[PDB]
Amino acid sequence: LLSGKLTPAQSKNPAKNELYLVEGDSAGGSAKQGRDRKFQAILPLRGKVINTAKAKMADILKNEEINTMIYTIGAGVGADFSIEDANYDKIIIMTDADTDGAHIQTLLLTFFYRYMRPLVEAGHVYIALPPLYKMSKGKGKKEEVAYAWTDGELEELRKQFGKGATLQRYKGLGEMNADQLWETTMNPETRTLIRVTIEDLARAERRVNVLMGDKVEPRRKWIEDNVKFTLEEATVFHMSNIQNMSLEDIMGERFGRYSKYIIQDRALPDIRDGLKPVQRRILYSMNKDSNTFDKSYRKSAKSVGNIMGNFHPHGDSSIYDAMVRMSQNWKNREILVEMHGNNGSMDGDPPAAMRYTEARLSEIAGYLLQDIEKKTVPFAWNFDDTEKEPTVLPAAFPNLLVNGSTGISAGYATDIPPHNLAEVIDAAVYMIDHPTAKIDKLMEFLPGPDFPTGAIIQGRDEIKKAYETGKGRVVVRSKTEIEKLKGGKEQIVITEIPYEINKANLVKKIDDVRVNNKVAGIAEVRDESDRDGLRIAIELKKDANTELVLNYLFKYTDLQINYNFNMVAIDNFTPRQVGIVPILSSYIAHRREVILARSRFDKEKAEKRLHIVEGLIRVISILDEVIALIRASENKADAKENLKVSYDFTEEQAEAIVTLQLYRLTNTDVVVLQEEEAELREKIAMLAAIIGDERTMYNLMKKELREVKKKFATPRLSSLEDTA
Amino acid sequence: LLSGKLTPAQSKNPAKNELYLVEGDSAGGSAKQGRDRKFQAILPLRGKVINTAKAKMADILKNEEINTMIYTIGAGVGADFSIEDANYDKIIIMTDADTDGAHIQTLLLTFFYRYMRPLVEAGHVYIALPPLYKMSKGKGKKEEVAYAWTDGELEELRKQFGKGATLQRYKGLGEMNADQLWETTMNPETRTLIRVTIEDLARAERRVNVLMGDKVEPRRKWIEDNVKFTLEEATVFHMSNIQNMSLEDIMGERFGRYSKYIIQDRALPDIRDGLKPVQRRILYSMNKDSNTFDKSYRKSAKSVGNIMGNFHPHGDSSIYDAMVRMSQNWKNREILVEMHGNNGSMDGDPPAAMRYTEARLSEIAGYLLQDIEKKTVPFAWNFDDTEKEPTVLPAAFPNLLVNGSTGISAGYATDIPPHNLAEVIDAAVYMIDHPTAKIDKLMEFLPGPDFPTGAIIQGRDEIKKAYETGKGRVVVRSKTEIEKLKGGKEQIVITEIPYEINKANLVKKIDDVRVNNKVAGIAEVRDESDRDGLRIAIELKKDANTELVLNYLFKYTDLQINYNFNMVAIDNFTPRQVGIVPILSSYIAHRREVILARSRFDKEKAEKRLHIVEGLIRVISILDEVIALIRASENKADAKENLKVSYDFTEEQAEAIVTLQLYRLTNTDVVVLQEEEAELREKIAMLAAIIGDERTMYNLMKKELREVKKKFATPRLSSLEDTA
DNA sequence: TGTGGAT
DNA sequence: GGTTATCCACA
DNA sequence: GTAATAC
DNA sequence: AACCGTATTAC
Ligand SMILES: Nc1nc(-n2cc(C(=O)O)c(=O)c3cc(F)c(N4CC(O)C4)c(Cl)c32)c(F)cc1F
Ligand SMILES: Nc1nc(-n2cc(C(=O)O)c(=O)c3cc(F)c(N4CC(O)C4)c(Cl)c32)c(F)cc1F
Ligand SMILES: [Cl-]
Ligand SMILES: [Cl-]
Ligand SMILES: [Mg+2]
Ligand SMILES: [Mg+2]
Ligand SMILES: [Mg+2]
Ligand SMILES: [Mg+2]
Ligand SMILES: [Mg+2]
Ligand SMILES: [Mg+2]
Repeated sequence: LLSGKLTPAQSKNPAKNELYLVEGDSAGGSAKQGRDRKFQAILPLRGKVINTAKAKMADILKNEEINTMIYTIGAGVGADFSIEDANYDKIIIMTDADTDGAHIQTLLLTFFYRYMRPLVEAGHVYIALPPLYKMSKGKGKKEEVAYAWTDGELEELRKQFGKGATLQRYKGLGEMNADQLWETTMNPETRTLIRVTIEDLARAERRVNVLMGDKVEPRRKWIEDNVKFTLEEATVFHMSNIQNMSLEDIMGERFGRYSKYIIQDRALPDIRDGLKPVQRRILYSMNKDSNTFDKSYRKSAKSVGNIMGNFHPHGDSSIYDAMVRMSQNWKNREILVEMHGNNGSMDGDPPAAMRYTEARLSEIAGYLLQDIEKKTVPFAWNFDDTEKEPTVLPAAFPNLLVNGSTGISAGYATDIPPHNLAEVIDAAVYMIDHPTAKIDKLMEFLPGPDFPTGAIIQGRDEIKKAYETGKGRVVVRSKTEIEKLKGGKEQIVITEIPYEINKANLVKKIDDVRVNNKVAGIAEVRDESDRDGLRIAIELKKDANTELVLNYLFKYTDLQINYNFNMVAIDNFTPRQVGIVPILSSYIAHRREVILARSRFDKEKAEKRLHIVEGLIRVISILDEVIALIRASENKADAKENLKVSYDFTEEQAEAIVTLQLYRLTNTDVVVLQEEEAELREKIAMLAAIIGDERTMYNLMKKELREVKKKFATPRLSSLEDTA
Repeated sequence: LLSGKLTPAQSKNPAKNELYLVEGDSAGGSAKQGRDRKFQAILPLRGKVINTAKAKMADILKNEEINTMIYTIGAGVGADFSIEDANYDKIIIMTDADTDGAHIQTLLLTFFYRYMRPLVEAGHVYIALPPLYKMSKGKGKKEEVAYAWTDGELEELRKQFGKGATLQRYKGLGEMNADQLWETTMNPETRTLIRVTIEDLARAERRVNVLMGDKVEPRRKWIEDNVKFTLEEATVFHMSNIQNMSLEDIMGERFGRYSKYIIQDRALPDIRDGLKPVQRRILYSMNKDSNTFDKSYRKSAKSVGNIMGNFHPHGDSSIYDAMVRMSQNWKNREILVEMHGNNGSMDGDPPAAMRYTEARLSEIAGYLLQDIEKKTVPFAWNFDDTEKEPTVLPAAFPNLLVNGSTGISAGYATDIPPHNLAEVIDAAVYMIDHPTAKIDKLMEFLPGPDFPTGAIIQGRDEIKKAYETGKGRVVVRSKTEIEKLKGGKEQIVITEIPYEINKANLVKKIDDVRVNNKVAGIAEVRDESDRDGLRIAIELKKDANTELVLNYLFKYTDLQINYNFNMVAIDNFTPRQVGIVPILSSYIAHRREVILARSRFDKEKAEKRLHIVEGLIRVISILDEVIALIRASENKADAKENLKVSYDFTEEQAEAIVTLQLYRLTNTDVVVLQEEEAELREKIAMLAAIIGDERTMYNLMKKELREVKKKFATPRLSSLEDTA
């Protein structure tokens, strides 16, 4: 039931037959359609293959996908592996030419290396190579489709005696027709493979264990030593026919590519705006489409489709789940998306699918995007070079700390808990005035996290350690109170639970305590929560020891947990473990760049208008000459030329004069224009002084942070305690 | 496994407890969140409930949803039904306030009427009424939100505290938050219910059997007698508290609403453009978004999400599957969508989901939309009154016959097979010249269907009957050929199969014939089809009788089938069974309206431009005076007034003069404007003649249809034979 | 075991 | 529309 | 026992 | 991403 289904070849022939291991059932379908059914079999992989270096050998051998591979190859598994029983001469791995494709290659290669080594050794395991590019279009009798695998092969194809043709940049196998798949990647005559060889059993064994073994620290080290976070990779001169590569180099190049991508571009937040790329794209796309807080909700499926088609070439379930999370006020301290409909619950009940719900950006989310239209932040080409997207948002509140981040990458993970907006701003403002400020002083403004689920955080020293180093362990404990009853009876009443805990599962875990009588005293467990309030009632038997029961429950259920800070974020393209000081100084440095770039943008605009207004006032004095000149001129371009040469107007002034509508000649009021010149000069002065003076800039930064605080501040929800 | 999961009430209490039967798991989730958990239980319904009047009893008691309803109510079924054992005092049906909601009510009420009648009889079965409208005035005072169920309650709310207020039109329970659901529809204090009463067991029994029984003809008749296809329905008038209604009237109102909707707005094509609403929306939306044949493909999920958000308030799987079908050249003779990726196959393998594929309109589909921008076709408000959509497309080729339609409605179905485009145009052009043309003569141009799957159609007389009446039965038979082998030995080779037949299932069925040895002689069945062509090989045993085998197979497999024509389409809002004559004359009448409206649009545009050009020629002769005049004027309106009074320009001319940009005075070439005057006058004359003379209009209609034919004609694929 | 973006 | 897998780091 | 738009 | 239900008409 759980594995890809094998489409076998029509005829047995272990001399020639090929098993295609295909990334995904949909591309598996295309391969089924495009293949030569006589000798090529198709086994689709349902996403990420089990890591056979990490998992246990019972567990590996109860994995459906692995079993159906061992069945099909018909040769046992290593120890019992008879290459002379093998049903194929080639096992051909065919994935997307993308980073998750690279990962899948890695995982499969570790299975073959670890349990079918003769197969690898004999050079029977191959890879793929789909094209990255398709060029050209000239109708039916076509003369205008070729394919390319490198930028250099692409440059070659651009030279075609034609003009501009069409270029497709392939994102995956799922954009290719079965004809195209066969021609480019499955036909022995025309495909390009990589034969995987072992050049050195010792260097291979090392490289596979470091990349794919249980131990993080060597993999982290390998990544620090090998991955170039601030440089692109050069990428191979694509050789045709077959081309050998060592298991060593394939594993290193593939896992390097994947690692770098999921570190920088998936699971870890940017230190400045606090966003993962998917979250930033959600916000930018919704904002670009005017799906803001002040306008009506818009069908989720529409938002998600625009996000996917314009910015984020990944599954809609990934996009939609991230958008839903941004709407849930038990996950985010300051929700960034407002969602009508079933956006889930603290019981973890499934949110309605995107066909049902509708959404827009929250008001505070607009503050993440404030001044994105004023060239405040670096943009980059989207995935297919049709549109630009921000690499970071202006971020007028410090979202990294306010909403936190929880992610799992390669060689790194991150847990940054949420914080109270007012308190974070208070620390930031202090640090604007005192750049060398120390943790003890900062903690007067920012004493600890502020979970949206409230509860009690215990461990002042551990907060401090986390704020210093990025790592610490604190206790988070449910808010409880005792309530008397009839019968000489008490009940424990829970009104706030720990962050990230599922209420329904907690209730079940507590009820199992009672059922198994692990501790004595429990009469009944009732969830009495409703739409207005969380309320769990643990009703105790007559003369139960309520302290014994409550302490048992703190210890052995998630009624209390440990929260481990592991504060990692992307800073200068590279993952970095950070305390509060780097977090806040990065934010400040970011706001500095934003305010300066905004001020330049606005000043340029005001100067252009000023120069135009000066030109219009001058035009009055020479109106008859200007009209005559324009009438004499051959066209618009010529008229402007004559204005500059004859009368010393700038380009911008000349463009403005020649595009005036005739009816504007009714107005000869220079006084209103002079008033505007003066207003513009005042503004330019203020903007120039912000650019020319660090302290003027910093004082504007504080004024704006204080405004955000005043508008969005809410009371702290979690209480802080020192020890137990 | 297959049923909605019950969320029970906390405390048993048959006096007060309520079972909510909720349309869909997602709204079931919202109901779970919004309820009062003490007495309200939630049983979600997974879509359409089994029709307990139609289906067997084997099937009814094998149905998971029905069984879990019987279980939960706790009162046996039918014969053994004890109302004093019932676990709820109220069974409350809560659906979307939409047509499929109405259908679900209908199906449930038939179950309770037939197998829990005492429950209905005692007035314990109710229907929750969700609001249609929410009215709001944004952030502020308090947020300010009231609800409405009728247009009259809506009109009231417009006054109330409304003016600069936003109105949400609810499309489903899926757009409501759990607190909104409780306030409006689940709280006993504030909800409005309908108690379902039996006023008359005899009238009820009849009304349930006609609407829900397996006999179509009475239902068809009931629909003809009761449903008003060309009138709106009256508003309910919504009373407070509970309000009783007879099972008779409920069933009639609800099933009438459903019937009309799926007849007019779902399963049946419009006779003019040949489209179902979902298909027309796919085309209009993709065309509006510039997703045409000449431009880059676009991610399917983007198209689909725009279609859903702007036009088609239904599931993405419905939309995407319809788009995919429009792309499959074994379903459509002239594909309307071009789709890259896995768009399925003749084996029925699942198309890739919308996250993988990308799409655009085909070139010929552009001809369905030609001149949509020239006020050629009636538009109507979309589902939420934000955007207009066409009720029918201009349709520059007769798509109803060319691409056909297969559909299943209420009381009616449709099968219209595909046809060859050139042939259909030939018939249409003949009929333009010979309005009273008869079937025998039309069939010289249009001899029969042309399936995109080819094969052999047999039964000339039955084609003629179908072309006369809309109904007939023809044989469709696979194209076959014999091939010799070494061993002397023969094989039957199939290269074309019947329309709508799955190849893989046919192959399997033939192989079962071999295995069961129903006819002597079959050695092996092999599908040897590949990307370049269909080829199924039936290898016979030495000295098998080819003809005996082939005859067995035609008779007892789908290697040959009957195609039953049942040509139903919507004509003047009403379903109608139609032969070729009404189909073609409707088309012609449609193109007449289009060409006339286009000609009026273009003529009006030319006349406006002509008047402007006349004024611009006059301006040039008095340009100095005009510029001086404008300079003497106080403002735009004064300048125009001075132009009218001093020089007799019209309003339109004056507005055009005074909004000229100064650079436009570089071009005062009166001869070029005179040339333009002449060209415009010639065009107006041509356009006027089309409007003033039917034959001029019909000649243009034929010229255009012949151009389409010349561009898009392809040879016949199906062969026709006279005897079956 | 479970967190959250991915296949 | 629920259900069912995997990866990755870190308790 | 399957077709195609719906839940 | 496969797999699994139902309505509706008509063979
Ligand atoms: N849970 C619910 N599902 C459906 N529903 C919708 C489907 C779709 O939109 O494409 C679909 O393909 C589908 C397949 C099914 F097999 C199916 N049934 C299997 C049984 O468990 C349910 C159901 Cl019901 C299905 C619904 F429309 C509403 C629902 F709440
Ligand atoms: N067939 C394939 N599916 C996945 N895949 C994608 C999911 C998603 O996009 O949200 C998902 O939620 C999901 C759940 C699963 F339980 C699941 N497995 C159950 C086993 O049968 C497979 C798989 Cl694998 C899943 C894939 F990414 C690629 C696929 F080909
Ligand atoms: Cl101006
Ligand atoms: Cl003009
Ligand atoms: Mg991919
Ligand atoms: Mg998923
Ligand atoms: Mg604990
Ligand atoms: Mg609905
Ligand atoms: Mg479906
Ligand atoms: Mg037959």
